[PDB]
Amino acid sequence: EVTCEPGTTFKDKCNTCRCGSDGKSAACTRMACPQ
Repeated sequence: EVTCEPGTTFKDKCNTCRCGSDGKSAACTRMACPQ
């Protein structure tokens, strides 16, 4: 559930996350946050 705005990047969870351009979807470098 990504509620970020599409058009930017931020260090969320345990890895970056370039907010996609559609919303509710980011790239993120990886996934090391088992939360």
